[PDB]
Amino acid sequence: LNVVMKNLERLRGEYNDLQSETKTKKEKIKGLQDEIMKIIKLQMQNSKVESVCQKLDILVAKLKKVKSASKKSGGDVVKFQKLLQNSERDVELSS
Amino acid sequence: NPSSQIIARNEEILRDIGECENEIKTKQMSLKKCQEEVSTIEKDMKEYDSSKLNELKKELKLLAKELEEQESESERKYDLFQNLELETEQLSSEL
Amino acid sequence: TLKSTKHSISEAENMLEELRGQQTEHETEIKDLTQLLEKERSILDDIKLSLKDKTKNISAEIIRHEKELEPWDLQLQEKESQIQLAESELSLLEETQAKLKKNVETLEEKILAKKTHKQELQDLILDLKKKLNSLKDERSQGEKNFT
Amino acid sequence: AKLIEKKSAYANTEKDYKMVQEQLSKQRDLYKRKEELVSTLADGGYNAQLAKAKTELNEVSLAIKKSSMKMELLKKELLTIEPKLKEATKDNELNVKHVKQCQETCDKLRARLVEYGFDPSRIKDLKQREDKLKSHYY
Repeated sequence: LNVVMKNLERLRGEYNDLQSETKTKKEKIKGLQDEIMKIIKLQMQNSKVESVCQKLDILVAKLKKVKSASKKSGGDVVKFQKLLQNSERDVELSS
Repeated sequence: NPSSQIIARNEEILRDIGECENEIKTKQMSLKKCQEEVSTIEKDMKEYDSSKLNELKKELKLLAKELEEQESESERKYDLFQNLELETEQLSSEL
Repeated sequence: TLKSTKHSISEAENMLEELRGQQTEHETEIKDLTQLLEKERSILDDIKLSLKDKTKNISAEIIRHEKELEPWDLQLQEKESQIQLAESELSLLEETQAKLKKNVETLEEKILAKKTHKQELQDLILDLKKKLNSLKDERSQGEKNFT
Repeated sequence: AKLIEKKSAYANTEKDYKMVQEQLSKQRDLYKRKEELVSTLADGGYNAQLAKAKTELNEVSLAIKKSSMKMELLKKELLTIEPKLKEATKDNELNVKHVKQCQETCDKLRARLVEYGFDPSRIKDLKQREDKLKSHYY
């Protein structure tokens, strides 16, 4: 544990010199940010992408609803066949 | 006597070890692409320097669309199969 | 049979009506989704056509910053990676330690339970003795008089 | 017929899973093609690709180092537990011998028991039979 503590102290020192270099790194990053701060249309593009995603979700929901309607139509056809068999049995019973 | 129980752990001390070896191989597999990707990056230095090839990628997407066309049936068939399965299940349920 | 047939007919009619309504709603939703997708594609094309942002000076400054940070590249990030390369084992030993703790914590509790178990067992034993008495003496009285 | 249809549906579900895997692979290929097409936005973007490849290579190297360290630790643990297993094998053999001698003593005494001519289940069945017989008798 003490060996690993000395190791992490050395890691803190190397992170300190990494931050010493990150001073100039962040200076360059701030220069690039001041250069790119000129830009907007990105917000409209993101809104259009969100609207397209909502439309795709609505289309997936409509496809799921069409599948459920097909399953309900199959169940209704099965129920109609059962009702026709029951009506034939009832006609035989009435005779 | 649980002193033999740790012996079983010794077996794991080999088993997972083998898996670790496989993991290393997996890492090697990653390397088999990783450095290769670097080469691909170098290929970019030869590709972007000499433009419309991305349009050809769209054709590749069209090929994927062709696969999607198969999916346009396959998944659909799968859905149909699901429906069939459901029907079968229903039948089974009925039975 | 007539009740079952009427119920089946009502269920079939309700299912057909629900299927027709669901098909109409799905067609309307598909039309709305197609219109929304077309509008979104048109808006994206219009935004991309007018997307300039004057990126000349931006790209120039980005290239300058990259050429300056060429000595300050990701070679520092790897120097930070070793940190977690130690942190893993910084937990691993403790993990094993925790495992050892579990290797202890699994015993006492259940052992304690066993204690209680045998305790009540002895209690039950004594309890049985009690009823054993009520089973013996009365039995000795159960024959003679009855005889 | 429903069992046959269930087998057919299981085969169809396996085929559908294979088709879903193929469709996922095709979607991944289409996403890769779309990314390659959008990367067109004269080598300005090659630096980001080289940095990403270097980061992936560093991650793969770190994973390989972690796997090698884990394998070495597991080998050391096995080498340390080998004498523990060699020492516990004697206690295991002693316990097995005790179990075997208990088995053989119980077998010999059970042979003696069945030689003394007595069975609990037989006597219980005979007592129940005599009970019901005398029951219908009275």
